[PDB]
This record gives sequence, C-alpha cells and structure tokens, in this order.
Amino acid sequence: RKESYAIYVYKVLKQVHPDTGISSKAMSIMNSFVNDVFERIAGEASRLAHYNKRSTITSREIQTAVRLLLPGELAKHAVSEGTKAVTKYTSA
Amino acid sequence: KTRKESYAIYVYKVLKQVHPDTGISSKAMSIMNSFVNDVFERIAGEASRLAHYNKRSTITSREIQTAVRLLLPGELAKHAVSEGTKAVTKYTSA
Amino acid sequence: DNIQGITKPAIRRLARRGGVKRISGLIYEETRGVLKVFLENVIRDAVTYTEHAKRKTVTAMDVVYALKRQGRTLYGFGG
Amino acid sequence: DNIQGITKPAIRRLARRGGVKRISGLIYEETRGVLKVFLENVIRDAVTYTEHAKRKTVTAMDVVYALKRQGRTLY
Amino acid sequence: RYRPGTVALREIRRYQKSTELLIRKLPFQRLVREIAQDFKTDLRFQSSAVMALQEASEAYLVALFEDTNLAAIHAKRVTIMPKDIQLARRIRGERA
Amino acid sequence: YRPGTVALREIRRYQKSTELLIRKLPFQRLVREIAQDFKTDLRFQSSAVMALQEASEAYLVALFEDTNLAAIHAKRVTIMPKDIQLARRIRGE
Amino acid sequence: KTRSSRAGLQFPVGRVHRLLRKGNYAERVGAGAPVYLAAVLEYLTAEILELAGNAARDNKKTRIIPRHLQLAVRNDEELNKLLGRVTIAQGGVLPNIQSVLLPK
Amino acid sequence: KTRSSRAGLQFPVGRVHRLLRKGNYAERVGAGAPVYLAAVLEYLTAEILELAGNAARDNKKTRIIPRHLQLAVRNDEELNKLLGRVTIAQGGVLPNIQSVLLPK
DNA sequence: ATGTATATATCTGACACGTGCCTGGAGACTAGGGAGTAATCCCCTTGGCGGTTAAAACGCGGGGGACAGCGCGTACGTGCGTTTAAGCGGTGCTAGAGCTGTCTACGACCAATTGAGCGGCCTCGGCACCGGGATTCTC
DNA sequence: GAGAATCCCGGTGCCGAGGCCGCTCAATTGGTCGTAGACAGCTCTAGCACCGCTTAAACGCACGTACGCGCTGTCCCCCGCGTTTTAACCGCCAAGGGGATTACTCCCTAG
Repeated sequence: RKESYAIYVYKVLKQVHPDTGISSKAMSIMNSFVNDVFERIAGEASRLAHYNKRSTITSREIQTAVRLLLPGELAKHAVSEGTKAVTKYTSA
Repeated sequence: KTRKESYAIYVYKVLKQVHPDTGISSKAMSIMNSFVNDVFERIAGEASRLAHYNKRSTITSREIQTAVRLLLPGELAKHAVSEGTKAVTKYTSA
Repeated sequence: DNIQGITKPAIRRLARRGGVKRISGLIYEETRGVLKVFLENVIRDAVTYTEHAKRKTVTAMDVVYALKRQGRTLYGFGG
Repeated sequence: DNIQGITKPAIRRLARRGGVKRISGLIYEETRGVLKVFLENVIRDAVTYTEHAKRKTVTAMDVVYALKRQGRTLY
Repeated sequence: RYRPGTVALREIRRYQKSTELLIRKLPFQRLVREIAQDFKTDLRFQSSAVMALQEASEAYLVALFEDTNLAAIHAKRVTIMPKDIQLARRIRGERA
Repeated sequence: YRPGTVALREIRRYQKSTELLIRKLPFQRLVREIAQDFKTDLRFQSSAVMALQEASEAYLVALFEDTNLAAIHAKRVTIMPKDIQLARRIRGE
Repeated sequence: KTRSSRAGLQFPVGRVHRLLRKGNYAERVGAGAPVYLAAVLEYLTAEILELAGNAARDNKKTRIIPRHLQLAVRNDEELNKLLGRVTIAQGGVLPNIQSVLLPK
Repeated sequence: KTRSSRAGLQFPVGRVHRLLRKGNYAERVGAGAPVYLAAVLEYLTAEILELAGNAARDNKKTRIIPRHLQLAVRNDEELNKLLGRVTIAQGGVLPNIQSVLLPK
C-alpha cells in the first residue's frame, strides 16, 4: 500500500474544526511537513541515542530532544500532553 | 586505564612521511581529531540519507562516490575520487 | 543567448513582490546573475542526484531533497 | 551586577579584533544584551544535555554538541 | 491624473495580497534546459520539478529583495544599487 | 595627541596575535549565572567555560566584522545600535 | 483494538513504529516512544490546524488555501522561529511596509 | 596481513569499518566503502598537512600552531567554503584592512 | 667609563625511543535474500502545428533625487593620577564522575489474523470571471 | 472642484473538491528468550572556596581636533506614456522512449 496521512488529519480537522475543509495541494504541503518533522526528530533521537552510547531509545531521551529543538511554552504544552498520553497508555 | 579511540598517531606519521623534519603539538592532534570525526560523521550521514533516498539498503563504493562528488566544493573531490578508485583497485588487485 | 528570458518587467515584478520601491538599471543583470548561479548550484546538486540512481529524469523529489541538502527546503512536493 | 561584570575595555578589544576604528558609548549595553541572550540560548541546550547525561554538573562534550546544534560548530 | 508614483503602492499592495507566480514558465524552463544541456547530454524533466524550482526561485527572490529593501532603508536611500545586494550576499555567507 | 597612528598600531597588534580578550572570572560568573537560570550551583567545568569563551569571542568578532563592513558601506566609520540590529536581522535573527 | 484507540490517540502506533524501525535510527527501540511521538504530532497539527482555521475564518473561506497556512506559520513568532528555514510553495509573504516608505 | 596494507593505504580500514558497523548508518555495508572513506580522509588530511607545512615554513617554525592552520585554511576558497561556517577555538583574524579605512 | 664579543661552564627543560599487554581485526566456515537483469506494458513529454494577444522594445517629456562641496560643533582619542581586584599559587575539603556487579523485564522475533485506509468512480456547489454601479486619493 | 482607479453587488458554467464501495495488504495479538537499562555499591579526580602578595589593567578628569552632520546648487537619469511587434499561450495530435514491475538467481555480506 502507498502510505500517506490523509484520513488521519481529516479526522483531526473534523475533531477541531467540523465546518472547515482543505485542498489537495495543502494536503501535500502538510504531508511534506509531517515527513520533515518526523525525519528531524528521528535523526535527533538517533544522535542523542548515540551520544551517551545507549542502544535503546525511550520516552525521556526524545522528551529532552523536544525540549531541545522546540522553544519554551510549546515545549511545555507538548511535554504535558505527551506525559498524559504515555500515562493513559500505561494506565491501560 | 580506559582504551581511548583516536587516530592521532595516523595523522602524526603521515605528517612524518610527507614532512620528515616538522614537529607538532598535542592541541593540534586534538584539533584535527575533531576535524576527521566531524567529516567522518558528516559524509557517513550524507551517504546514509542518499542511499535511503535511492531506497537502497546498503553502502558500497557507489553511494559514497556520488556523496563525495557532490558534497565538498571542489578540487579535493577531483583528486579524491581518482585516488579512491585507485585505492579500491589496489585492494581488488590484492 | 537565453539568459534574457528573465527580462526587465519580470525582475520588476520580483522587486514589487519583494518590497523595493525604486529600481535602477544595474539591478537587473546582477539579479539574473545571482539567479543563474543559484539555479546552477541546484542543478549541480541535481546532476549528481540523477547520475547516482542511473535515472535520467529530474522529478520534484529531486529538487526538493536538493533544497533539503542546501538547507532551503520547500513543502508541497514530498518530505 | 552580572551585566557590568564584563568590562568595557574587553568589548573594546573585541571591537579592535573585529576591525572597528571608532566605536560609540551606547553600543556596550546592547552588545551585552545580545551576548546574554546568545549565551542563554547556548546554555539552555547545554543544561538540557546535562539533564540528558544524568549528571548535576557540566562537562566538555555537552557544550560541544550544543555548539554543533545551531550551526556554529566548535573546533 | 499624472502622478510621480501611486500606481506602485497599489501594485505592491496587490502583490502582497496575491500569491500567484510572477515569473513566466516558458523562459524559466528554457533557461534550466540550457543549464542542463550545458552540464550533461539528453536529460528528461518533469513539470512538478520546474514549478518546484519556480517556487524556490520566487522565494529566494522575495528573500533577497527583502534583504536589499532593509539594507536600502538602513542606507537612508530609496533607490536600490548593486552595492546593497553585494553586501547582502557577503553578509549572508552566500559568496564567502 | 597623535590621532590614528596609535589606533593603527592597536588594530595591527590585535590582528596579529591570538590573545584572549574576555577575562576568565567575569565571564565565568556571567555564564555561571546564565546557568543558574536553568541549573543553580551548577558544578562547572574548565573545558566548558573556555568553550563558551571561544564561542562568544568568535560570535562577537563575526558580528563586529559584519557591523564595521556595513558601517563602511554606510560612509561612516562610527557604530550605532541600529547597525547591530541590522546585522542581526539580516544575518538571520 | 488498535493501539491508538487503546492509548486514546488518533495517529496509529504501528505505522509510526514501523517508520522508526526500518528507518535505521535505532536497533533497539521503545514502545512509549511511538505513542509519545503520536502525541507530539497531534499537538503540532492541532496548533497548525487551529492557526489555519483562524487564518481562514477572518477571510471568510470554508476551505484552507496555501495562503491561509502561510498566514498560519508567519504570524505567530514561536512557530516562525521554529520553522523559519522552510519556504512555502504558493504561500507568498505577509504585507509588510516599512515606516520610511510611508508618504508624508 | 592487515587489510589496510592489502589496500596499500595508510589510514586504517578496520577502524573505520568498526565505526561503520555500530555507527548506525546502514544495516548492510560493502567492502570498498570503508576503503573509499579512508582514501578521501587521507587525501583531505594530506592536503591540509601540505598547507600547514607551507604555513609553518612561511612563519619559519618547526611546530604547527593552530594559527598556522588558520592562515592555511583561509588562503584557499575551497576550504573557505567548506570551513566557512565553522567556528575555531583560538583562531584569530586574518590580516584584512580595507583601503578606504586606511588613512590617506 | 662602559659596552661587548665570543668562547666558556653549569645546568635545567621539553621532547623522542625501548618494553608490557590485551583485545579486536583477520582467517575460516555457513546461509539467505538483495541486487542483477530484462521484458513488457503504459504514459507523458517532447515536437509541431496555428491563431491571437497581453505585453516587451523604443523613443520622448519632465522632476525630484543623487553628486560634491563648504561650514559648525563635539566626541572620541590621548595622557597622567589614582585605584583594584585580576592573576598565581597554595591549601583544604568533599561532591560526584566513573567503573563494576548483578538482576529481570522491556522488547526483538515469529506465526496467525482481521480491518481499514488507498483508490476508481460518482456527484454537485465555491470561487474566479464578467458586467456595471458606488467610492476614494490625487491633480 | 474633476478623473482614473479602485471596492462592491449580482449572474454563470465548471471542474475540481467531498462520499462510497472493493478489497488488499498492514496493524494487532500471543509466545519466547537473551540481552541491555537500572539500581546498588565501589574508588579517587577534580571542582569549589578562601588567603595573601604582586601589579598591570581599569576609571576619571582634561582638552583638541578631525569627522558626523546640516544645508545647497546641480545635472540627469529614471519615471509615465504613446506606438509597433514579437514572442507567449492555449487547444490539440501522434510517438516513442523511458519508468515500474514482474520473476528467477546467485553471491556476498551477515554471523
């Protein structure tokens, strides 16, 4: 299958803005955007895995990486939402 | 003690091979040690992404050949691809 | 030869979308010079990209990963 | 008094290393503020590397990586 | 009726309002064709590629002309000269 | 008072040598205090502090070379804070 | 049944897990890391989509154009300093006129 | 019997192969790629060691100070573009004074 | 009266070579799946038609903008008196960096399964386009 | 006070943006084990802090002169506009050369 992320952010957009649409050129723009941030944070996860010789990537390493590359209050909201997401994973 | 990894003796005696009467200091060994692993990770990454862009799952002489033909501004690549091909032909000769 | 294709009103439109009010006559040849060296650098990336894959076409992925290589990447044509 | 800890003749020597012949008197506080926010941006990455390393102190390689981060790679 | 300049203000307002390309496609792909045939022989091209370098060229032109606008404002001048774009490329690290 | 000769010798004397300009103990507390902003009583390191010293010196000399080049552009040797703001804004920030 | 619905997320855990597995970033990988990256991505496109909706509502448009997402990135200075290196195709720039150029 | 001596090269080929295995770049590595890495590395340090040597005999010193490699790296445009963005500890400034800034 | 010239004589001071050692690179053996090749279908783009048409080239009137030039003041450079708190260096104390040991549970691997997102197809209304009237800087 | 040049209100195909079914791989679940992260515990390096002598670097006041700045006369070169004309672009037609992929295979790189 040819992987993409169309129905995902369509569901997300219906969750946040249930009377707003988007175009296919913009859909490709956000596809390039999600691939860019995914590749950036995965390269960061690899390099600060490689800095302290740790062969396993856990949540706290890339947590510190998103404290690194993201600026302040976005990093605070991201780490709060991430911590509540992994605690509602590990609660179940 | 710890087994530290450094190529300071390698750069030290290519310096001795090409300049038989020239000295050097320890800060210099640290400074081109920083040089050679800087370029080592830079061109090891480059080829990596490239090959993955090509969707190939390996690293032979081809990916690194186009990476070193593409990466650095000039001259040193023009001698470098020739001397590297000559190196791999003496390897395959042996 | 074919370098005057970006002629004077095209550079005037680029200046008006860039924010500069008054234009002198020496701006045009300098702007097309930096354009023909910048696009030369991008095409210099693209030729090694094409000859790496043994593939003789240049797609949007080629120029997008090339803009990723010089650190001026663009969204819309893959990531 | 951390702002005025760094001396004005040190900024004069930095200007003469940069190649400045005549320099004004109001440049020092603005230069100090730009340097403060630059070192704060560096030491933010450095202190997140210290909390990365399970250490309560700073070292060499964290500052090394913090200099490799934003594109002023240290040599 | 006859003005020194007010049509330029409406033109820059309309161009900052709009988002359409202001570079003609045929001379652009002609010039990248000449560069590509100057480098190698018998290359193939895609259309999405040439609108992608059209977007890259217009973004780089917008950035460089914003740079020359700010440099001319700090130079206390309205008319732009190639000294400003030369210093802009020297400061940004494009040439040195 | 002899104008320009002593300044020229001064310019040559810190464009020839490689001496340190920023004093080690003021900058020490400076970065130590910037550190306290994140980690208080941060045990520090001598390699860390001369890393910040050389990074700050390189950034300062790059910004000041940018400033005096764009001042020589502006037909005036002297320096204003708007020149530093222009250099910071054009250079990326 | 899906791990995204188990953890309450929307972006899938298995797809991004395969993305971080075959992308040679680490030989040994985690399991809270894919759900946490899904959470971070959810926050990122939530901020992006709310900014795009704000840029589309005042212009009275039911659809979001690349001009609207360009207005979404170039307005807030936090995201502008986050992703300022990346240009936007058919996005343009905001109308900016300096104070010197104003005729008086 | 060493593979570096079999390749005729001086920079080691087993060391870079070891650093390539656990350096997490590719899951499969060819035989000629570490040799090519050692070759381009030997060429790069050979070129700047020639540059540091002629800077050392220009200043007439038996020991190459890092300042010697500063005016060795700032005397060619290829390494002024390859190492222009880099920042060097204890590097100084090359002699460059504008003609207009000089008096008379 | 004093520098000095050119060799001492001691005499430290920073630098390159001769022994241990240990561990990881090399020789040898086994496997399997990743490039290698190539054939075939299909698809898109490079030429080539031609009308027609917004738009560039060219020349001309005109008006503020850039050029050097001259005077007015003042601000940074230079200097000496007076601090001062940087530098060396020394010593004393103790946190914490770093290495080792050991455990055990998260996670890679493998086999079966179910389900949901990709896509061709279908359908319809938002926006650009066009036509004409109100409205606002500018002369 | 007039006039090009704008903004605004109303009709019009349309053609490119929302559903829907088919279904095929891909995410999900379960078992197994061998290793790496984490914790405890261990030895000494090195960072912190303070005392005291030395002193070259730094502050501060005094003045002097070129240089930043204010104003001015001037070519003069860009700016608005009328007139050809010349290449851009749209609509379209056929080719054929190149991109994808199926399908075995063997060797060379993992271990």
